[PDB]
Amino acid sequence: RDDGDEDYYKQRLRRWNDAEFDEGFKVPGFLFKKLFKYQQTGVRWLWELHCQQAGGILGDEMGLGKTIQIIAFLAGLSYSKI
Amino acid sequence: MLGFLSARQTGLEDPLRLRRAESTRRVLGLELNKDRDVERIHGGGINTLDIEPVEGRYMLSGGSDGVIVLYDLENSSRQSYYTCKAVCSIGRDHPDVHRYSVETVQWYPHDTGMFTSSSFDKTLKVWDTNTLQTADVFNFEETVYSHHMSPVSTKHCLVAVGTRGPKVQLCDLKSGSCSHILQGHRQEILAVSWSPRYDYILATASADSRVKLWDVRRASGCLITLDQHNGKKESANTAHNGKVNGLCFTSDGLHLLTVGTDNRMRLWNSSNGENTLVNYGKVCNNSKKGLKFTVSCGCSSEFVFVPYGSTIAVYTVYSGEQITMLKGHYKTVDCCVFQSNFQELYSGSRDCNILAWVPSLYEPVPDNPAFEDAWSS
Repeated sequence: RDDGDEDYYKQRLRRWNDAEFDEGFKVPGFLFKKLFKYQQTGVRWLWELHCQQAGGILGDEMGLGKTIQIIAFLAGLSYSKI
Repeated sequence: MLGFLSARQTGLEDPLRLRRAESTRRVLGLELNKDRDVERIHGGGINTLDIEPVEGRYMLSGGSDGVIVLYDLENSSRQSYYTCKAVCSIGRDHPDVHRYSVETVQWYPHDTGMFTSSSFDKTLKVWDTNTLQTADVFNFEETVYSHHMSPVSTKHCLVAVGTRGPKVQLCDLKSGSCSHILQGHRQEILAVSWSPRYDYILATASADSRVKLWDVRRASGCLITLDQHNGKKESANTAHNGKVNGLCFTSDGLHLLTVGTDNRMRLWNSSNGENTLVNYGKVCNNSKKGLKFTVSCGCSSEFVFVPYGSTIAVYTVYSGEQITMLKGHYKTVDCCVFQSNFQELYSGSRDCNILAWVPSLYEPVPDNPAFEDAWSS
């Protein structure tokens, strides 16, 4: 189930309970080791789109893994607290 | 004068002090062609001028008849009062000539082997200086009023062109591009000018009385729409009160200068966009086309030379005081350029002659037969 239920979300939380770039941006190291080389490029490319404040199309044909590169950039952005 | 020299060799004053002081003294002493003359090949009025970024030796010019003439601005002769000859001219006989009036021309920064001219024939042409032929031709739907190239950016070769259409066009010399386009304006864009401090920052002035600070990398609209009265902040925030037809960044890029047809001139902070409330008095401006002006560099206090009817006005950039009026022309002047090294001024007007404004107060010592009163006794 999704975290729409506050009680459920808290329950999940309880259950639950570093490369740097030019402009200054760090990723969780315990996650960066879990991807492959090309996924690292996409994360850097995505943050390169963050500096210019422009969008992008990630056209990696299926099977390469689209969610992870979005999540890794998303998780890294939350970790760095830019 | 002598005190400045003595204070330099002694070391009391840093060597820049004499240079800035003597530079600003030359600007104040500006006067007509005491030792110069510009060769006349423009049949019509001259619309634009540009001095090469490096070595400041050759100057382009664009007439109302479409011919573009490249000039030479140093005395290769021993005698004085030399004539500024033209090394080359792209005239009617040229197969790739601007058919109609050429509005603004510009040397490519970082080298003198290429220059771009944009005309009212809806085209921006890339030229080869050595062979005097074109390399890239950029056609446009509407007429072209101005175009600027970034003088400091080294990561790109974008040329920004403002057309009669309500939307900015960004052409890249690298590749063709010609498709990147900035939206947010409503009427004819009369002036575009990049920021000498920030590579990707662009200022666009259009007939909707709005000047917008853009970032080319930015994919979401404009950054600052400059307003006059600094209210709390678009379809509002008018930059001026009429038609903004001028744009000139200061030497360091920290402030912006704009001229409109409201007979008013304003100085604007480059970062936040608040106007600095320098009043400048009344600056006559009835031009319906792009009005080109320049600002002095490397002096004690920066100056701005703006066309003023048939004269050129000199103001202190920050103090906003009227220094002097250079009454030399007979028709309205539309472009003025500043020779940074020698503190000289070149003025293009509609009487088909480029006038040179050179510093005075240096005269030959005799051992004037024409300088006498002939009153009867």
